[PDB]
Amino acid sequence: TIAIPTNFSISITTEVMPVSMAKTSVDCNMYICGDSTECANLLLQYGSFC
Amino acid sequence: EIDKGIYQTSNFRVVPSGDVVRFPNITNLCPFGEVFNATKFPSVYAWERK
Repeated sequence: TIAIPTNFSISITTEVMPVSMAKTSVDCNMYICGDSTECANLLLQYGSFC
Repeated sequence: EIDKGIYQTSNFRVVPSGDVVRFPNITNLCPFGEVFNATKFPSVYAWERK
């Protein structure tokens, strides 16, 4: 024995996929030391990981 | 040397142009003489607070 269909249907389905994320930048002298000049000099006499 | 392109620079900076000092209105000198030049001083066990 074998079973075969006799009718058909048309279904529409949706698929959602991410493509990109938000682009950002950081001012490290702003985040660290604010507007203070002494802390900026200390940052200088520390290292350039920025 | 710098290659062709667009680069992210530090955020816009402004330098101060004024000075402001605000203190309370006091016209009397602290009583150094009464504290330091007191005639009698108490014993350590019965110390006094002012």
